[PDB]
Amino acid sequence: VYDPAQARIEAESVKAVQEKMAGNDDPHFQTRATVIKEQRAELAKHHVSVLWSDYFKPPHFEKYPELHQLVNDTLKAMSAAKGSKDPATGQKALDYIAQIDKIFWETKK
Amino acid sequence: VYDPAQARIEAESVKAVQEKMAGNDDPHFQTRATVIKEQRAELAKHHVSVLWSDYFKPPHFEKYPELHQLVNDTLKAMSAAKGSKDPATGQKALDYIAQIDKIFWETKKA
Amino acid sequence: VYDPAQARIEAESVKAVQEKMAGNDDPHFQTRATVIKEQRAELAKHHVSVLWSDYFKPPHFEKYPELHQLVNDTLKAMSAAKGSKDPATGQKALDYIAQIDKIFWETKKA
Amino acid sequence: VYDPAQARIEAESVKAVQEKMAGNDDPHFQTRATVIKEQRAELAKHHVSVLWSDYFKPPHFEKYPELHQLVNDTLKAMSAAKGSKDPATGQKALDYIAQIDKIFWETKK
Amino acid sequence: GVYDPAQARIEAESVKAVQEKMAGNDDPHFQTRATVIKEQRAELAKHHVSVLWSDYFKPPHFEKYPELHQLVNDTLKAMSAAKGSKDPATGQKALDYIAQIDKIFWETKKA
Amino acid sequence: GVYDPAQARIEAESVKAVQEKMAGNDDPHFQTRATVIKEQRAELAKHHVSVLWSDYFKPPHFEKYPELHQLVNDTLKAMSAAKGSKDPATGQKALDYIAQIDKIFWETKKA
Repeated sequence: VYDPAQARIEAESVKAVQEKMAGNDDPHFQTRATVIKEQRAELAKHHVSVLWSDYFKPPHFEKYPELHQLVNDTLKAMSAAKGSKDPATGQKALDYIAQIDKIFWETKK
Repeated sequence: VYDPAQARIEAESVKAVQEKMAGNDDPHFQTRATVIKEQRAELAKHHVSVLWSDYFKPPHFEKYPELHQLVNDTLKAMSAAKGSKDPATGQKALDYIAQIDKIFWETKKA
Repeated sequence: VYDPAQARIEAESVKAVQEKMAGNDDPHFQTRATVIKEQRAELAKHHVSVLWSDYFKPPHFEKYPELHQLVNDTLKAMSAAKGSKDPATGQKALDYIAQIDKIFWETKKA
Repeated sequence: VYDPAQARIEAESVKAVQEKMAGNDDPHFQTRATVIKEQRAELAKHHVSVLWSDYFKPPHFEKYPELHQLVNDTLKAMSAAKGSKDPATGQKALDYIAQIDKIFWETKK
Repeated sequence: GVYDPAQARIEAESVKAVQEKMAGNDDPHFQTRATVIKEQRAELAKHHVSVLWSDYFKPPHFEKYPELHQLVNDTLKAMSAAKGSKDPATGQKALDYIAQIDKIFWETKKA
Repeated sequence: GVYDPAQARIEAESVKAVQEKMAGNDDPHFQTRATVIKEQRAELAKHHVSVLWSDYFKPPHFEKYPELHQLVNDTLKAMSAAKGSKDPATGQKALDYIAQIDKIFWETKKA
C-alpha cells in the first residue's frame, strides 16, 4: 500500500514549478505558480507525515534512531521550499525524501 | 510533472482493502474498510482523470485512437471496484491502469 | 443524480472573475482573483470529468462518437482559462459545456 | 455567479440515495449509500450557507425578515436527512431549498 | 461531536496575523503566499462560524437570544471583508464579532 | 499563522464522544454514520498533531525536550487505534497523549 513515490512526485513538482518561475516574470504566472507550489508542498508534507505515523512501526525507530529527526527535517525543508522560488530548496527536499525512500525499501527486504 | 504511479498506488489500496474484508467478519471493520475503499477509489479516479485532461495532449489521441476509451473503461472498472468487495474487480482496475502506464512512458522517451 | 449546471456555474465564476480583473489594477485584488480563478477552474474541470466517468455510459459513446473529444476539449479550454485573464477563454469554456449540456438532456428524455 | 441549483442537485442526490436504500438491504450497499449521503448532505449545507453569507446582502434581510430562520431550518432539515433513511426528510430539505430559491430569484428581477 | 468557537477564533486570529506580516514587507512572493493563506484561513473561519449556527445552536437559543442570526451573518460578512482587505483592523472586526458569539456560546453550556 | 493543540484536542474529543454513543445503540445506520465521523475526525486529529510537530516545534525544542519525537508518533498511532476501535478507552489514550504535548506547547510559549 505505502510508497514514498507519492511524496517524490509532489516534491518533484515543487522544484519543476520553481524552475519555471525563473524563466517567466509575468505577475499572473508568478501568482499561479505560487498557488500550485503551496498545494503541492502541503501534499508532499502530508505523504511524508503519513509514512512516519502509519507505516514505520516501533521496531523501525529502534533500528534507525536518526529517522525521527530526518522526517522532521524533510518536512521543514519542504516548508522552506514552499516559501522559496529557489529550485535548490526543492532539491534539498527531494534529497531528504531520497533518504527516507532508502530506509523505506530497507524495511521491505 | 505526472506519473500513473499515483493512480496505481491508490488502486492498490483498494484491492488490498477488498482482501482484508474476506478474513474478518466484524461489522465495524467491514464499515471502516468500506469508507476507506470509497475514499481511495475516488482518489484513483481523480489521478486517472488528471492524466487524461492535463497530461495527454491531442497528438497522443491521434497516435493512440483507443486511449479515450481505455481511460473511460478504467474509471468505470474502478467504480465497479468501489462498489464491490471482490478483489478481482480491484485487480481488473489495476490492469487497466497498467495499460495507461505503458502508453504514458512511450510518449516520454520519443 | 447529475446535471452539467454544476460545471456551468463554476465556469461562469471564472469568466466573471476574469472580467473583474480588467477594471482594477490593485496587486492584492489581482492576486486574490487569481487564487479564486484557479479554485473554480479545477472545480469546473472536476464536474465535467465526473459526468464523463460516472454518468456517460457506453451506449452514449456509440451514439455520439465526438463526445470523448468534446469533453477533453472542454477540460483543456478550461485549463487555458485557468491560466488566462482573458474573458474570451472563459467564454470558450462555457460554450463547450453548452455542447455537453445539449447532449446530456438528449439522453435523459429518450 | 451564485445559484441555489448547486444546493438542489446535492439535496436531490440525498433523497435519491435514500430511495435506493429502501430497495436493497445488503450491508455493503447500505454502508456505501451512508458514506455518499453524508458527503452530499454536508455539500448541500455548504451551498445554502454560502447563499446566506456571501449573496444575501443586508437590505435583503430587511425585506424578508423570515429569511434568517428559513436558512437555519433548511440547514437543520438537511442534518435530519443526513441522519435518516427516510426519503421524506430529504424532500423536506428540498421543499426548504425551494423557498430560498423563490426568494433568490425575487432578488434578481 | 463537540463544538467550540475556539476553532473559529484561531483561524480568524491567523487572518489578522497574516495582515500584520503584509505591512512590513513588499516582496511579490511573500505577499502572494500570505494572500493564499488568508483566503484559505478566512474561508475556514467562515465554515466554523456557520457550523455553530446550524449544527450547535438549537431553536430555543434563537428565542432566548433574538440578535444571534444577524450577528452570525455580520461575522461571516466581516470575515469576507478581512479576506478581501490587507488591513489588520478588518481582521480584528471579525475577532470582535466572534468574541460576541463566544460569549453567547458559554452561556448556553450553562443554560 | 497561530498554532494551538486545542484543535487536536477537540477533534480527538469528538472521537471519544462518538465511541460513547456507539455503546448504547445497535441501529445499522447510526453505527455506520458514527464510523464515518470517527474516521474523518480522527484523521483530522492526526493532521493537527502532525502540524505542531513540523510547522510549530523548531530544532531547539527537540534538544530541550528529547522525548517529543517518540511522543508525537505515539499520539498519532494511538489516534489510529482509536480510529480502528469502538472502545472509549483507546479514544482517551489519545487525549492523554495530546495532553502531554499540550503541556510542552505552553512551556515553549513562555520559553
